[PDB]
Amino acid sequence: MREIVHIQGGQCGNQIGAKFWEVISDEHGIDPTGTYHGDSDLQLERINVYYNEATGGRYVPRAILMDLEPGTMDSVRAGPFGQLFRPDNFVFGQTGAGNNWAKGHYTEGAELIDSVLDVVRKEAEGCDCLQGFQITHSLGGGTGSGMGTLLISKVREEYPDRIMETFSVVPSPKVSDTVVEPYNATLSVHQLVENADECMVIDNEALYDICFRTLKLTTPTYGDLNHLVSAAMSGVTCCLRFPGQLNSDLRKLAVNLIPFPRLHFFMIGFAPLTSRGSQQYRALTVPELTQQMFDAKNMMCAADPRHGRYLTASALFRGRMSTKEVDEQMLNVQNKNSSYFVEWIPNNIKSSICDIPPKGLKMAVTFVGNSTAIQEMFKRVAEQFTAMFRRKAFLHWYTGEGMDEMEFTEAESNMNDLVSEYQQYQDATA
Amino acid sequence: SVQPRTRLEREAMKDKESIEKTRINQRVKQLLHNPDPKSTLFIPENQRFDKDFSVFDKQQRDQRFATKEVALEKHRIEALERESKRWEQMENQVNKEQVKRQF
Amino acid sequence: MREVISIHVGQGGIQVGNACWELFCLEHGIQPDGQMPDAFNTFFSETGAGKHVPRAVFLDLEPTVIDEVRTGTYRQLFHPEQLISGKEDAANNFARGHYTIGKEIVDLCLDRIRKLADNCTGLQGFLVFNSVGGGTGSGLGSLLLERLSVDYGKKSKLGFTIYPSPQVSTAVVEPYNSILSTHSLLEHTDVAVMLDNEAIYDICRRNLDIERPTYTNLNRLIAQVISSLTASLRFDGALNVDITEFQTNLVPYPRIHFMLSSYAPIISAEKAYHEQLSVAEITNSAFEPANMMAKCDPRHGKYMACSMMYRGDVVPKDVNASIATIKTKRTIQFVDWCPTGFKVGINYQPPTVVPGGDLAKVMRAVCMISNSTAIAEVFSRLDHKFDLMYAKRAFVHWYVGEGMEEGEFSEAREDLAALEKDYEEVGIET
Amino acid sequence: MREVISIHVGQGGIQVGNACWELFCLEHGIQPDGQMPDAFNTFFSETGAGKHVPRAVFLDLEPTVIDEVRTGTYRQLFHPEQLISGKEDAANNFARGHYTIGKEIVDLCLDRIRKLADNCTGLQGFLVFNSVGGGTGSGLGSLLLERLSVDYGKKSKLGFTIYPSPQVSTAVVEPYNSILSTHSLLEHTDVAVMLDNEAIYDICRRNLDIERPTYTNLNRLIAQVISSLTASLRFDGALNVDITEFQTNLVPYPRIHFMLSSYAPIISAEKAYHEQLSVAEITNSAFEPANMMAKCDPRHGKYMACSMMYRGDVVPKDVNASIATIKTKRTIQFVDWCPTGFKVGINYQPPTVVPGGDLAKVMRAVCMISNSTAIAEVFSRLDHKFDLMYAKRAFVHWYVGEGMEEGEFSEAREDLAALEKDYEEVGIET
Ligand SMILES: Nc1nc2c(ncn2[C@@H]2O[C@H](COP(=O)(O)OP(=O)(O)OP(=O)(O)O)[C@@H](O)[C@H]2O)c(=O)[nH]1
Ligand SMILES: Nc1nc2c(ncn2[C@@H]2O[C@H](COP(=O)(O)OP(=O)(O)OP(=O)(O)O)[C@@H](O)[C@H]2O)c(=O)[nH]1
Ligand SMILES: Nc1nc2c(ncn2[C@@H]2O[C@H](COP(=O)(O)OP(=O)(O)O)[C@@H](O)[C@H]2O)c(=O)[nH]1
Ligand SMILES: [Mg+2]
Ligand SMILES: [Mg+2]
Repeated sequence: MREIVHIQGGQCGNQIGAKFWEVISDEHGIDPTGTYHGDSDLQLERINVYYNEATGGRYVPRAILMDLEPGTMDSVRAGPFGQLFRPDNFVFGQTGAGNNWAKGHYTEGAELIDSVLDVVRKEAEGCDCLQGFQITHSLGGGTGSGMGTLLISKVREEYPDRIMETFSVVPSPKVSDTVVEPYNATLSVHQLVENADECMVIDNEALYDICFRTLKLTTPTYGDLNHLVSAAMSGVTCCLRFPGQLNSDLRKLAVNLIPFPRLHFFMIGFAPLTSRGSQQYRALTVPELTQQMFDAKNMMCAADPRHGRYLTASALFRGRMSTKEVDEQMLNVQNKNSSYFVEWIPNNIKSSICDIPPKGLKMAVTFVGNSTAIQEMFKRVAEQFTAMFRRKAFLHWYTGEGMDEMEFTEAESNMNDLVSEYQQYQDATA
Repeated sequence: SVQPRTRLEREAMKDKESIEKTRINQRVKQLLHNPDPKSTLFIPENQRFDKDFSVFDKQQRDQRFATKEVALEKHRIEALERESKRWEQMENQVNKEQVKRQF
Repeated sequence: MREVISIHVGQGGIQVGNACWELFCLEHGIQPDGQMPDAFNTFFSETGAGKHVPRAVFLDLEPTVIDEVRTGTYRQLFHPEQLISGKEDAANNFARGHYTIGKEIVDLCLDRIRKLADNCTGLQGFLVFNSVGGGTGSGLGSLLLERLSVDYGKKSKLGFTIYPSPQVSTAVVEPYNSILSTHSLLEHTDVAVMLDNEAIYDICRRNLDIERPTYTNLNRLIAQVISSLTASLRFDGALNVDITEFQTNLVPYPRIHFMLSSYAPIISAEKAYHEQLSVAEITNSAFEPANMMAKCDPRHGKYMACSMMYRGDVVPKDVNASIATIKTKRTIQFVDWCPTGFKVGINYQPPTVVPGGDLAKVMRAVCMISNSTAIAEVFSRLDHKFDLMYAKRAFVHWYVGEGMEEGEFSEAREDLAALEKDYEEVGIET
Repeated sequence: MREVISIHVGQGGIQVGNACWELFCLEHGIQPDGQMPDAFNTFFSETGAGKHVPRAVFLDLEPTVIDEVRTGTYRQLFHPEQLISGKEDAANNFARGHYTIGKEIVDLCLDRIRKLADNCTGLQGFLVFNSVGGGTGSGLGSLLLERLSVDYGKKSKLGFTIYPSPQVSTAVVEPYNSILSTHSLLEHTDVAVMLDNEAIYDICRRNLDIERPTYTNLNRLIAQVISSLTASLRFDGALNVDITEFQTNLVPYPRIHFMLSSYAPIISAEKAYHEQLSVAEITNSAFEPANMMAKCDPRHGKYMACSMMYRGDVVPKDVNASIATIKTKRTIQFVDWCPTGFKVGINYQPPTVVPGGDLAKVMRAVCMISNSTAIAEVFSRLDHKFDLMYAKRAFVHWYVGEGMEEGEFSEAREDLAALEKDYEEVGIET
């Protein structure tokens, strides 16, 4: 019951899913052949959340994979746990977008999306009670940031009451791999605010910083960043698949973390994270988890959370632990940092406890906090956008496929209005 | 994995002009009924009479599927080999740090 | 399901095509006979049983080079009737190969192009090679580009033209046809890469330590650059780049698409292994002005956008740590309206070595394609050379008597003046 | 993570660099081929697998010495393209190597310096060696120091210059360029050490009992002094000293940084073991005026500060018990405004012996770097020699015709007069 379907688009989203599904399968004891080989009874009670049942007793994820080029899905199939995905759900084009948002949203993405919407509708109509959808995509690419966001609007138009999740990677100015990143980032943020019920920003720069400083491993690769993102993704829905002292589905988090409908851009972080050589030194206790959870360097975004004030915060503890300690520590982390918490909403931290810890760990915490410090990312994105747009650089590529500069002006104005009205509440006082 | 041996193995380089030296050193037709055995076109006379696309296609289709299956197992193994080396190297790094400290 | 077709016209084009086609056959394990003793599909096609046929066509009006090709070791590889050959050479006269003898040959080439294109299903685009300072090369390249631009339309075409050196020259009349061909391909080619011989001679002399190079050594380096550019289409990589993802990242405006390339490392086996060839030092060497593949000084102008490809065991974090260092340096400055200008690609396959060649085997390499404002100097000096002889109308009778009109020379001069004004207008800060 | 770069310019500089680089390779166990059959990092760099590359660069305009280096046993050690060589010698003319031929070579040297510096992460400073009484040595040393002082700024540079002897001389024009180079490095070098040949000849004759010494015997002693100075950076010690901890202890004022060195013990194996070589007797021998490494009498002036390094099994209490004895003696008097003037360093690694050399193996050694007021005599005698020929303007035409102005000789004379007045002003008691 109350299950969700998985939809991913683009190369970055496909690579994120290729590790997210591996993590989920390892958590539920599903072999790469789809056969259950788990140890505990609880591993099968709520498997309908992510997995479907077919004849022969094997399980198949309800994931939908889409891209405008076939290479990435032809590569993910040969990887481990690549056989679980149903071949029918693979939809792809023969041309690609070339990191051009217009091509992936107006000319090419519009004709292809009917086929993927057909299978999306097939998956949603069938399921017992829908909880919602979760979306993984990147804002630094053309086909992803175009087709995914148009699909968001199409899904929202047909299921207005369901919940919608988006895990979005925004292009940081530090590690830049594409010159046309500001254009399709700014165009995508315009559409994303209007339809997504929840959005979670993730930055490659913050992932590299975490890998270099906390884990202290010499050579980070995309596999480590994907593993961290996958652990963070799994931590959110853990209590929906396992029993606990205070169950809290996604809708309950939506109620408690979004004060106003347009303020739904969160930054997350996962604890504990320790190096291989120091994993024996540390002792896992609730104070040790909560001190690392609110650490500024532990956030999955380069945004500095002590440059603003938290509107609200959430924590999803895992493992068996006493609730009194959790509540007193949450109170203590809020009394010692009163300057960084907005004062006109008292008791702005939500907590939840799940009795099933991750495989290999005795305690774990997932942190989701809505803070005013996120304005800095939109500020720098808009700064680069307005630095590049004033000369109409690279504009002809977009304008040759039916798009105009008016949609750029409206997007810039709406993004600046969002930036302004997000900080409006930072200076608000009672 | 880019790799080279020891200094001794290369043994050509201490102010070599051999490379310069090497450059100096260089200073009623009947072809319709008779397609070549190598060519695709040639169907044996003895087999000229199997008349079923059905059976033949099914066997051919089965073979065409199988090659892809073995290929998939092999390419995935190569993927596994890069990753295994990286996992091993990180573990190795910890052991090594440990080794120097013990030394 | 991704394909590309390479066009070779003229003596220089055929001699660099030979150079790239030893390298591709060696890199995909195909013997010179064409027989192997799923990545080949980008450049080759399967015949059903046995040999592979290149997706390339060789053009020339003068039969000597084609006859040399059809008797060498590669006689069995190419299809016998795609090596189109003429009888009479254009003899460095541009008007000949555009109005007199090229028209009767161009139809066969277009028929061959159609016959090759109907086989491909995922055609990415075309590649073309032609030495600009010759009659048949420039004229037939212009005519083929003009026919293809209307037969196919939006398909992408890439041109690896070899402009004459600043002072070193083999002919005496090459500025005329160079200017005319630049006129022709200015409005007809999506990408043009600079390849003059003097810079590559200096590269060979300084790094490879060869004091008597021949054309083969130059063509091998060009072949390596081509292989590095197209590796991402036929090998698995952590950060892929497609051909169609260029005009969205390197071409700010439709007129400006001339850029100059560089490659690193270039080193011989006698002293290659004594140094570690880290990613930082190779990416520093690639940006050195003395390692430009065209004899232009980047210190004399701004950068617009840099697209640079890696291959081997490089890790993205090391790439970011080196892009930061380059942004730090005060001798390299980017244009004002471009905050980030780097597009990064990472591939896993190390560069392959050709036996008996110059380059050694290494695990890391970098190839950069950079668009800069300093390129206007070659246009200015070619224009100055053209004006000196056009003042007295020298050598014009060799062109007027081959069907070309008198006024055709002036409008090419006007288009070059327009291009030079445009390059100055773009490079000024706001 | 601590590094230092040594610069060798001129024939004397290269011939002493060879002397120090046999010693370092022998001391760190590296074979002449560069292959070992974590202390090396100060002078060397790891290439990833196998050989080590020195952090040194050799400069000369006259190719004979470099060609001798590139064919000896150490041909495989140095990187082939850091042995920068010219074509035409300066021929003892200072104006040549500062204005005519050195300018075209200095750019390559600066590029090499940058390429070596980007590799180091903890760069302590630079070392430079140059015989002062020569054209290319003095001129290029001056130009390199002047370029480095502005390219890097506050990084420390140490100069081991070899001034001419009081009466013994090889050239006839060396006072001119000696005075000019002293002018140049007076305001540009942080430390300058005196090294004239006559004193070391007397040391060899008296102690080593060699009646026919050559330059190699002198250079080996200089190499031993360098090794003793830099031992504290690469070996464990009870009382460490860094290079940056000098201008705070030996340099009372920015102008005064010329000091003279001494070493002890110096003894041959034929009679070394007959005596116990206690710390007291070696520290007494080090302060003997006849064992100064520069031909100056310390009895003619006050001491300002003494920095003296030990290595071996010496115990600090024995060092203190010997510093007290020296303070007791009436023939050694310190300046009034300096109550304590000794800086002591203790290291555990005994000095290493070079096979076939002069010095024997001992367990204790002492190297002193002492700043004294008596150094003004060498300046006075060089000034007197300069004035004799500058009165009649002899040999000036060889300098005016190489681009140098007429007045450039006078201001060096004025700066020497200022230095001599400053040395007199400092040495008077309050
Ligand atoms: N890089 C490179 N350039 C070449 C080579 N061969 C010729 N060129 C250049 O080509 C220019 C002249 O054009 P060519 O290619 O030789 O002759 P063409 O293009 O066939 O034109 P025609 O003279 O009519 O036959 C010369 O200025 C050369 O610089 C080559 O092998 N490598
Ligand atoms: N201690 C020592 N001094 C040397 C040695 N070789 C030369 N000198 C001194 O250097 C002075 C002259 O400068 P050189 O180093 O010989 O020549 P240079 O510095 O290269 O200048 P050029 O004459 O232009 O080549 C002489 O007066 C010598 O005293 C040496 O091997 N050891
Ligand atoms: N975490 C992670 N990020 C990736 C990976 N591959 C690419 N990216 C990011 O995705 C961005 C490029 O997105 P792109 O591939 O063009 O998206 P597309 O246009 O939808 O295919 C780069 O800036 C990378 O930082 C990966 O394997 N893992
Ligand atoms: Mg020709
Ligand atoms: Mg000399």
